[PDB]
Amino acid sequence: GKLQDVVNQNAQALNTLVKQLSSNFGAISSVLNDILSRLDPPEAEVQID
Amino acid sequence: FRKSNLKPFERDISTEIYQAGSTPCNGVEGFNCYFPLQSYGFQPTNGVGYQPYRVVVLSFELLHAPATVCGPKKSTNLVKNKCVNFNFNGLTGTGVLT
Amino acid sequence: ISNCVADYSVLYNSASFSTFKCYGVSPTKLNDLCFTNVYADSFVIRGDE
Amino acid sequence: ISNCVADYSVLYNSASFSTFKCYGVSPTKLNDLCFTNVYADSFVIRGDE
Amino acid sequence: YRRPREQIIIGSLWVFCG
Amino acid sequence: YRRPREQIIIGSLWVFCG
Ligand SMILES: *[C@@H]1O[C@H](CO)[C@@H](O[C@@H]2O[C@H](CO)[C@@H](O)[C@H](O)[C@H]2NC(C)=O)[C@H](O)[C@H]1NC(C)=O
Repeated sequence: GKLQDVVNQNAQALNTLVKQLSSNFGAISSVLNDILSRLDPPEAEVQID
Repeated sequence: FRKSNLKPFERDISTEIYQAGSTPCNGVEGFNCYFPLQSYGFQPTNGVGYQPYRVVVLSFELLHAPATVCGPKKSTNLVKNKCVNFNFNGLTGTGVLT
Repeated sequence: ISNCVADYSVLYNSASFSTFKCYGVSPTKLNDLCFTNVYADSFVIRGDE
Repeated sequence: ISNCVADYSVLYNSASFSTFKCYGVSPTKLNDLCFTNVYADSFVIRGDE
Repeated sequence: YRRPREQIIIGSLWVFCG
Repeated sequence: YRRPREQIIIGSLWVFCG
């Protein structure tokens, strides 16, 4: 378990980091391509920021 | 006249008399009982602020269903095993299609 | 509106509309974008409103 | 009228006033509203006036 | 009503409820 | 008299002058 817990913790950290890519964070969508393909640059700057 | 603000995208048809005052209206207008609907006044000599404007509101939504409404963009041939920019019903992105 | 090819570009350059304001989408960029449904609400509104 | 507590609900519900017209304010919404100064002008006006 | 973001990708969360 | 909007927020700009 001492060896397996390190692997489990690292996998959990990586999984959380990956899951964080699907959060709006206040923008209109979590996908950057959708923001780029829906809004003009001046409006898309806020969502990208 | 209404009891509370509308929720977004809500429609109300009921013409019940608003009971603004403490006196019950009992379904008939009178003291503190006003008709919920009001008539507009539009004349050819009315000012621009009172001129009637014919307005339309367009709304779009995607429900991970078939893309029924699309644009006049013309589709092209299919390319495999090459790093290309795909666009499947708006699924904009890049990658290798195999 | 469903199951039909749309064309918002002609509506854009028709120049017969006093106000053309879009929120969450770019007037010149939804021409090549797809949606499942489109809702059109119509009514008559006073000038100051 | 100042530096006191008013009560417009009883005046609205008194049902003894022939005309109760409010301009720029809702008669049933100023109960929870506060004003710095209140001016009361009283006189006699003909029925047709 | 207010619909979940999972069921709507591009549209607004609020839907017709009148 | 008439007062600027910077001094009165809710009430009418016109004030008593009689
Ligand atoms: C669908 O029909 C039902 C049945 O009439 C409606 O339910 C009524 O709704 C009103 C106001 O919301 C209530 O006063 C009634 O008590 C409800 N029941 C009945 C049996 O009338 C419902 O509102 C309708 N929904 C839509 C969207 O039209």
